[PDB]
Amino acid sequence: MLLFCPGCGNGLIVEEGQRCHRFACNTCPYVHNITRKVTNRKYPKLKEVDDVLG
Amino acid sequence: DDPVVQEIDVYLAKSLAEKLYLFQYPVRPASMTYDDIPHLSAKIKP
Amino acid sequence: IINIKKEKRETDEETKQILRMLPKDVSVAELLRELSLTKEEELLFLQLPDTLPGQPPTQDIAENACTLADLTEGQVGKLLIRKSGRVQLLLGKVTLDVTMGTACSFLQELVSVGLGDSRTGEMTVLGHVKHKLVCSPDFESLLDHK
Amino acid sequence: DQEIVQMIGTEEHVMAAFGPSLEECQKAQIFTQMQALKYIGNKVRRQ
Ligand SMILES: [Zn+2]
Repeated sequence: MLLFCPGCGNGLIVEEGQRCHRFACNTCPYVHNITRKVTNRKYPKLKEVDDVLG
Repeated sequence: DDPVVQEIDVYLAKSLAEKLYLFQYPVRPASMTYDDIPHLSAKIKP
Repeated sequence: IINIKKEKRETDEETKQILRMLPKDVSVAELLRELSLTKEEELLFLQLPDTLPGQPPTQDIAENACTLADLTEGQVGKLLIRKSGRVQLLLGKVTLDVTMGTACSFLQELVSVGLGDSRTGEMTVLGHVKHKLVCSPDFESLLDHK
Repeated sequence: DQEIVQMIGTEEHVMAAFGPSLEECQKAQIFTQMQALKYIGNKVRRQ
């Protein structure tokens, strides 16, 4: 998903620190370590079975 | 449709007419507040 | 991990992205649940029309705009709630209607900045603003009256 | 960027479609009004 820093509000990118992966901003020292699993599903529309024509 | 209940009165105050400001944070949701964040000072102009 | 500084989701109404494990209201029901269901006071923000149905009392005039800055203290009007969810404001001979404004989800802190001295003042946080109301003249009634 | 995204829209598909723009903006070092105006000026044609 798209996450933002509560301090400034800029976009957060996923990087690797010294202990564990974390969300961090490119304009402030704010960071957020990942504790549990985080997922972002999209459920792409599957291709329906195109039936015969005629 | 008649006023069966909730006949509330409206009063007017002029004590803080010139000292009342409305500060709103478009980037801070209402859940998290700055009550715990220690402030230092604020620069303003009349 | 601190619980009061988690990452916030785009939807301000559903910022709870990770957990430890809203229908649109109306003004009548809001007042009902604020008065009967609970007794705690609440800070509201209402948008009044540009010109009120009155005259500036001895304000040196002209049919100019009459705002709250010209009116005095005391009882100025009443708030009535009729059947079917109608919420009206009787501010004299005319009656406006109060509706729910834009549902703001971001932080709104009401503060009073009093400059008691020309060198130092005091900023006092009175409370938080959650709901917004809008008062509008009942133009239909104003037209069908005369 | 939070305010920009809130102004664009809060829908899931809106954010999914606007993501690429935020990524392309973050790729560069443009984060302030001064830097953005400097870039626009560099891209401005001569009158
Ligand atoms: Zn940040």
